[PDB]
Amino acid sequence: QPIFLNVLEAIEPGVVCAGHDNNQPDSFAALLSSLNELGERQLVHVVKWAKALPGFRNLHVDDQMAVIQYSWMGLMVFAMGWRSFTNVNSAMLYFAPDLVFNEYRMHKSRMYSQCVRMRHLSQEFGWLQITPQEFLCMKALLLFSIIPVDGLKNQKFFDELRMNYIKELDRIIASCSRRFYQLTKLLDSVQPIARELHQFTFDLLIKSHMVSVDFPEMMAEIISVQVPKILSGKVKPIYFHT
Amino acid sequence: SAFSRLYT
Ligand SMILES: C[C@]12CCC(=O)C[C@@H]1CC[C@@H]1[C@@H]2CC[C@]2(C)[C@@H](O)CC[C@@H]12
Repeated sequence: QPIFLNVLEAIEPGVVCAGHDNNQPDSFAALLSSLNELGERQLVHVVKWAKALPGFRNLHVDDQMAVIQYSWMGLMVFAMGWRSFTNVNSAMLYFAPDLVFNEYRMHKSRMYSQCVRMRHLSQEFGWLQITPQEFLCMKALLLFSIIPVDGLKNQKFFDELRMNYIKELDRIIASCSRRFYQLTKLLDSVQPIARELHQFTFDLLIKSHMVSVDFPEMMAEIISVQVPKILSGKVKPIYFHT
Repeated sequence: SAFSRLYT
């Protein structure tokens, strides 16, 4: 109904496959190399999606790029949690049609706790009965949910944009605004997951040669250049709740 | 960066 929702529905990325070889045995190396490839492929989609959001061109160019490079983990985790919810009713992690994690794969990836964290998020979409429209608004807000403590190049354009995406989430909600407590709480719950995954992928990149885990070009650069800004505390999520 | 090349 809003022009806003029209736009979010129209630009929502479609299916992305990982290219995983489902004939080879599950192995840390094969599973994580396919996750890394998936990330690279999804990142192409996230860029094209983000550039198409209402107001996104408002930002300075370096701020457009920064915000994508900080927020892609949260975004992709949130969208994967939704895929899992809608395809397999949260029973397994639907990273892609050719890379669905069962318990066994959760274990083999050496990321079990984190997977459980993500399956939990996924169950939340069920337990809270989140709508497609709430989902799209919430995902758009995650793009604007992590920034350098010292601010962006043009911080005022970012603030205005984030303020308006909050207003939009509020509009598709509008005792009732207990929903807002919960949706904001659910949004916050993405961040600690993303942080754990940021530490995991960082350590994995450092030790990648020794474990034959393959990182694609743009993933290696981003995980070595931007991700450490997060881990070092230079760049931090915006939480709703303290 | 490969990212900035992709972006711009
Ligand atoms: C964003 C991705 C890939 C896209 C997705 O659906 C969610 C998923 C969450 C875990 C990430 C993965 C990309 C590659 C990572 C970063 C691995 O190095 C470790 C955790 C993986």
